[PDB]
Amino acid sequence: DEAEASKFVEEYDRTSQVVWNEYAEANWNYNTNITTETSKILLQKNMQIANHTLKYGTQARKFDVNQLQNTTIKRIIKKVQDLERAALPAQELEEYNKILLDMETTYSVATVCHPNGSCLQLEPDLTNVMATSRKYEDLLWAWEGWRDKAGRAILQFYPKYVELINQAARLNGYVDAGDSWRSMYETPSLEQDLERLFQELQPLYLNLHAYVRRALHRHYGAQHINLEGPIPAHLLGNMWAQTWSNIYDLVVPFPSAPSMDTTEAMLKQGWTPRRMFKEADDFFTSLGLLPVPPEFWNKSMLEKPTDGREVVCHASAWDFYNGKDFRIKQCTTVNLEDLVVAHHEMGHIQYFMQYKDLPVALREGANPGFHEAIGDVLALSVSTPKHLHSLNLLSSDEHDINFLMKMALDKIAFIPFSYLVDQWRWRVFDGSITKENYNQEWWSLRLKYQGLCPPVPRTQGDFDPGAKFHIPSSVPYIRYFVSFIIQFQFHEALCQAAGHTGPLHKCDIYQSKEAGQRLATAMKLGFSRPWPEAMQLITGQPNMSASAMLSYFKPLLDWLRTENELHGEKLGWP
Ligand SMILES: C[C@H](N[C@@H](CCc1ccccc1)C(=O)O)C(=O)N1CCC[C@H]1C(=O)O
Ligand SMILES: [Cl-]
Ligand SMILES: [Cl-]
Ligand SMILES: [Zn+2]
Repeated sequence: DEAEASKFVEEYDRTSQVVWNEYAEANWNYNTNITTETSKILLQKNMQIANHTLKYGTQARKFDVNQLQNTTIKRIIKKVQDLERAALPAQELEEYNKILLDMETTYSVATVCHPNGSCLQLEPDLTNVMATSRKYEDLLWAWEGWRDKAGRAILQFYPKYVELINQAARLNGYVDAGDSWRSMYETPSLEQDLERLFQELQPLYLNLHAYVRRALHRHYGAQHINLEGPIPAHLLGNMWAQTWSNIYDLVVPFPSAPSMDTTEAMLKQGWTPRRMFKEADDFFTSLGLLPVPPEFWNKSMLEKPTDGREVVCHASAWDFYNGKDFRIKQCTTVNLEDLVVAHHEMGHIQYFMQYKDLPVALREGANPGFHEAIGDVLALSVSTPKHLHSLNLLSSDEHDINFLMKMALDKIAFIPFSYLVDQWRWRVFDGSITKENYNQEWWSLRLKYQGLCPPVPRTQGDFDPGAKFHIPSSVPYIRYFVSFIIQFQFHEALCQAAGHTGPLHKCDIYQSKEAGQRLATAMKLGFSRPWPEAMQLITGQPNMSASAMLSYFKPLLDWLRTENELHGEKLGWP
């Protein structure tokens, strides 16, 4: 029957390309122009792609994968047997698709208004307030307001969403949706592996947390900061306190060594969103990697539209499954934070182009984390003082500690948050957390892992998780935790291949062909082989390891311990 198998995969591939390309079209139109019309069309297309999935998935299940000889065919067919949402009865499928659409629309058009009439959208208004305001009450207004308008509005849809996504998972052979999502890593030991990694980063996070807590105590006052407790969630310069880069000014280790206004420098010399992506595109090509197609610059939405249409601003990279059309949709703002995001997204695009010739079923990253790490790796080099100086955006061991601190505020602060999100969802999916306890358990984890507390007590009806994009958008989050760990492993390996010597944090792989080759060879595998092989190709070993990230920040860890020790900090919280 081996003959029927290769034939099946061939038909699945050519037909999937057509249907998936049409779907991406409708999805893009909705995402870049939210209207009743584009919404209705997208929902119609959902039913069409579902019909295709059910047709080929039903056939795939007729094959006994065990008796299949060719490992590539065996792998593709096993994957096609998973119908995902298409496994749901037609009635539940349309209800599920509408719920997803409603949650996405609700989140993307939510606004927080003042008594007068001035209403602010998340991007860039509220994001700017959280990043620049140093007034406790103004930060509270934005923090609470976003949750009141976005979070609370998602609550009416979540319980049903959970019921339906779990039903689909069970109909595909999994115990629940969390089980289904975790399966993407093909790693039985996943939960234990990630827990060990999280634990290895505790010394660093706890020391950074204590140091930043002391700084906030200095700025906002003893009456608002408990030196032995959690930090109010609205003072970290970010709506979700997932990255603390924006309060660098309040915590700079050596204020005597001033650093240029990077964001002001970009604006000062006319940097634009297009320039930002052009620079990222240049970094990739410098490594010998692929440049984005001409079509990319013509079809991407790199700026928030001003023609009246409403859009999903949250940045994302798109593969239209025809090996030629790739696009990015981002409401880009001119600043260093979004420059890094630009590289992040361009990393996804590079992966798309690298595996474009593989069967559609295998056009995915070695694991989701790999897809998320590519752009971040290059951004690590872009963020170095020397590289920023080469871009004319910047002009001592102290400058070194300041830099590591800036890097830690983003990378280290994000570790517990990235770990937390799916620890919460997996327990919602497995029934451990009911709708009565959604919010309470979210905050229990926010405290346990991040050491944060809500500035305003939560009340019945609040659903703070809904105020975070990936929740109503139903996008898994553990990939970001994996990404932050492995991106440093990649940085370390690529730097070693590039001939770098000395402190790892001083490495800049710009123009390194050796580094480019390692990334390309790995990306070309797509999802054709277990991820340890792609890991081996890049790093020379097959496991995930926190050693690289710890090595990168070693100088900061030493500095933080000394600093916290002399101030008598009590690490942690009750
Ligand atoms: C800006 C970026 N966007 C997402 C998009 C996710 C997504 C998947 C499927 C459909 C729409 C959006 C991405 O990974 O590119 C993002 O959300 N990131 C990057 C790092 C951490 C995470 C965050 O900001 O929470
Ligand atoms: Cl929150
Ligand atoms: Cl994931
Ligand atoms: Zn990403």
